[PDB]
Amino acid sequence: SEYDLFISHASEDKEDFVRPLAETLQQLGVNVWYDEFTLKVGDSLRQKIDSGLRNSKYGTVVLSTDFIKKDWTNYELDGLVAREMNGHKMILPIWHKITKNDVLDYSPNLADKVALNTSVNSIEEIAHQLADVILNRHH
Amino acid sequence: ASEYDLFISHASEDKEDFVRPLAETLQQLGVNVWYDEFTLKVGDSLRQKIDSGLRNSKYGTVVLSTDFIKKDWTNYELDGLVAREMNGHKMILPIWHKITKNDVLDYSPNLADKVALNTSVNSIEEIAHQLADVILNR
Repeated sequence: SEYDLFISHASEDKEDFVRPLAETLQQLGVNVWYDEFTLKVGDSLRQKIDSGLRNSKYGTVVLSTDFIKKDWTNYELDGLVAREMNGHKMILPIWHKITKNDVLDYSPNLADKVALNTSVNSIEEIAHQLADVILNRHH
Repeated sequence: ASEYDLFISHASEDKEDFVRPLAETLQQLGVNVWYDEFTLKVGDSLRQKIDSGLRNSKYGTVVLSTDFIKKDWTNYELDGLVAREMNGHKMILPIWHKITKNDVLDYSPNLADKVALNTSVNSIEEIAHQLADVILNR
């Protein structure tokens, strides 16, 4: 209903990364659900994102190589990661297990976006960042 | 003190995806590079592979992916292997490929604040220029 955040991801990053992150976010009083937003190989990413944005104040995608390869049909994936509906907005994409070269091939525009990187940032740091935004902290 | 300029240790999953194009680029920049025999399969000995590569290669490097660290279950002290020195050869510039900060923190915490390359922030050509600068004293 009044969910704070949803996490779009690929099936491969669900238990490896998304679940601990969702639990860590729950520890900071952040309502987050992800089970229904796993991206299957034949699923439509746009449909999933708009559905989640209807019921969630904020959104984010876990960008891994699997993610961009799964939905082969997506040309303009760069626009999706900042999609906004009602007073809900998609924020802070998470570059998870992806290469700069891969991003350059599929969506070059994605390179110049505000994002988080799990190679340089831990789950706790990433959760604190998302919690800073969602909880209107230092503002 | 060897014939080959560089060898690349990697996991089986990054061989054709990453190590192959990177080695191809390195050869385009005049660096004798071989990686084909240094794939780390499950149950393999990382130390044995690294020492073997250092026998015939001036320099070495490891492609750190989550897969790579998962391979060697017997590897407790992985921090030392990525700077191992044998004869007059040294292991240089680890390449963080498809890894998490948490994953690295779990297996070898000392590596987290060590000089490395990141395939998420740097392209293959970008990474090869750094590698070739060091190996060829440019």
